[PDB]
Amino acid sequence: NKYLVEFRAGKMSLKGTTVTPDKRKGLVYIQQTDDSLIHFCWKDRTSGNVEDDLIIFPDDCEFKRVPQCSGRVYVLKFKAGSKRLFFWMQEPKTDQDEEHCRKVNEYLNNP
Amino acid sequence: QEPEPPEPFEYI
Amino acid sequence: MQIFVKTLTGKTITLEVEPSDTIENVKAKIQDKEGIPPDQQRLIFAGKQLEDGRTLSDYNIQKESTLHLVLRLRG
Repeated sequence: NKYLVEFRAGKMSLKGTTVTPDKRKGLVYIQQTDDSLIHFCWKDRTSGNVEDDLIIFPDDCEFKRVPQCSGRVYVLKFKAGSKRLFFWMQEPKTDQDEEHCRKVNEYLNNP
Repeated sequence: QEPEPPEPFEYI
Repeated sequence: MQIFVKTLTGKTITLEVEPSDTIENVKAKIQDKEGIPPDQQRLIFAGKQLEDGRTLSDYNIQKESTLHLVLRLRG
């Protein structure tokens, strides 16, 4: 039931070629359900609403920093850029940003 | 304290 | 068009489908090859559990795509 990885982060939305932040306080986390499937999730830290809940298998996606912004923007990108989910880090310090990125990739692509 | 949102940006 | 279905055990199944086929129809095609009842099948693509009454086109599933097949029992 415990989250395999978690970190505060907000969402962003891409329209045309412009990516704009959602202002909400949020939490990205990875969790294994009782049926052993791996879920990548985002929840509103204020309301508690789980707004994104994706079931991920190895080689579906990669989590990578977005140099275009540094605003600490990361994107979850599905195979052939079919889907992109953008996030901005909300941890007060940057010291774990890269390790959070490594752990996301590890648990999604080698759980 | 918690960071403010980044400014919008272009993604090509 | 041709799509592929890959199981958790790594088995690969090839199907002939149309963009307008429903997810339930895809599960029927898997039954015709593998003998698995559709109500025991979970199909997942790009993070989403595919809903039985929606079409492949609804999910923008294109030729040569691979769907993930997870059965409901035995992990």
